[PDB]
This record gives sequence, C-alpha cells and structure tokens, in this order.
Amino acid sequence: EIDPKDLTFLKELGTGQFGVVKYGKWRGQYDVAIKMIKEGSMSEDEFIEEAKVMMNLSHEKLVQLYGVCTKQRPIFIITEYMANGCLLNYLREARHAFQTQQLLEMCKDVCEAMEYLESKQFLHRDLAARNCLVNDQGVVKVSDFGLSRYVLDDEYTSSVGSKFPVRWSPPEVLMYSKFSSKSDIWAFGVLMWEIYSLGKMPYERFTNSETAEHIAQGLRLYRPHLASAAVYTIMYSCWHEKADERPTFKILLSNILDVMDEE
Ligand SMILES: CN(C)c1cc(F)c2c(=O)n(-c3cccc(-c4cc(Nc5ccc(C(=O)N6CCOCC6)cn5)c(=O)n(C)c4)c3CO)ccc2c1
Repeated sequence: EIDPKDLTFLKELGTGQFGVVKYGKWRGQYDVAIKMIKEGSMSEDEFIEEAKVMMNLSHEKLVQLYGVCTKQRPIFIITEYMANGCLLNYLREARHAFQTQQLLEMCKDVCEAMEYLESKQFLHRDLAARNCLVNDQGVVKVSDFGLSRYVLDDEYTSSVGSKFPVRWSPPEVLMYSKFSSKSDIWAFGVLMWEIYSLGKMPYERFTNSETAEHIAQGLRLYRPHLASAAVYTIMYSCWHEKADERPTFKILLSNILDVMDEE
C-alpha cells in the first residue's frame, strides 16, 4: 500500500482497459506510471487481493508493480515507467531501422519475462506486442500480466467479443476456453511474428472469424521476410496443433540464444 501523499501526477499517458494512466513521481524521486481505475471497469476486490501475489513478481523484464492505493476511489496501480511506450507502436516507426539482431533481442527480453512467469505458474493471458512496453534503454518488458482476470467488459473477456485477442489465441482457447501455459506459448509465437514483421497485424488480410477457421485447418502465419529459417522454426514451434507438443519458455529461451550465437 502506497500512501497517495507520495504521488505527484504530471502528464497523461493514455487510456486503457481500466481508464486513464498518468505519468508521475513517487517519493519526489522515482518515475512511475499510475493507473486511475475507472469506476465500473474492474473487479476491484478480487484485484486488491491478487495485488499481493503480483507484487511478489519481480523480474528485470517484467514491468514492476510498485504498489497500490486502495483506501480511496478511484484505486491507483503504481508501476515502473517505460519511457518509449508500447512495443507495437515502437515496431511501426520506420526511423528505428532495426537490425535483426535488435529484433531477436526484443524476443529474448519477452521470453525471459515469460520463462519467469512460467516458473511461478502465472499466466499472462493477453500476451501481444500491444501489451509490451519499451524503456529508455530500448529494453522490452512484459506489461499487464494477469490483469485480464479483473476486466468487467464482456467484449474483451468473451471469446466471441469484439475486443478478445483472437489472433493471439490457440484453437483450444477459441473452441473450448482451454487456457494453459501453452496458450501463452502460442501468443508468444505470434508476438515474435509481430516483432519480425515490424508490427503488422497478424493474419492481416483476414477477419477474426476467418483467422479462427484458418488455424483450425492447420494453417499458420507465413515467415516474415526479416526472419531466418531458424527464427521461423522457433515461432512456428509455438503453434503446434497439440498444446503438449509446444515448447516451454525455458526451451524457447535456449533456442533464441542458439540462434543469436549462430546468426
Ligand atoms: C488487461 N490488460 C491486458 C490491460 C490492462 C491495462 F490496464 C492496460 C493499460 O493500462 N494500458 C495502458 C494505457 C495507457 C498507458 C499505459 C502505459 C504507458 C507507459 N509509458 C508511455 C510512455 C510514453 C508514451 C507516449 O509516447 N506518449 C506520447 C503521446 O501522448 C501520451 C504518451 C506513452 N506511454 C508506461 O510506462 N506504462 C507503465 C503504462 C498502459 C500500459 O499499462 C495498455 C494496455 C492494458 C492492458
């Protein structure tokens, strides 16, 4: 529990699932982002109990939760500040003119964070470039892990909803609501595709309904031009029709390190 007297609000960063997020300072020293949770958007009491677990998740490639303010409304969620914003928008800016080694390092940043979450048996459930952030050093960190569980908007949480992450979901999620470690693995492979595609929409010529059909047929995303055969093999391994045949994040990390050494 952070004392709100130790927060200063300085500029708006944008609006997400829970409303406005601001940039500010904590204890007159530390940059933070502060979510102001919009009334009616969150299952608040359930989140407040989970915040304890989520504060114990600490890894250099996870956007750190610093604390919450819950003895007031709106609730605040105070997190690490990531100066370069969302990875999706970052990938889409041609001025960065990334080398493929930089793209692979972004995949490795995310894979490290997800290997850590997997070790804690903790699912993200909405892993995608839009839910990763980039700091002032160009390090990519995974954000908003686990928070999908507290979203009250049915257009986001229902599989048939307009906001559901269809293009990052395996067939067993879309058909059966089967969530597991292996559904985050599937999403990771789509995220690698997004990175190597410089932020294209997965299945860019299909609708959500068509994508669900295409993947139920065994067909997959094509190799982005910037991906080598070895990088494509890694992302494609995340898309096995049988969940238990998909790698763990530990194996993915080893594969990524091998490609960095080879290429
Ligand atoms: C349930 N899931 C999956 C959720 C739940 C959420 F709460 C959110 C959420 O708040 N957001 C969300 C919404 C707003 C902000 C942040 C958000 C933005 C940050 N940083 C920046 C930095 C720079 C800029 C920027 O370039 N500008 C220029 C244009 O004018 C504005 C700022 C934007 N953001 C940041 O550090 N954090 C930690 C969060 C975030 C990320 O947190 C996004 C997805 C999301 C997903």
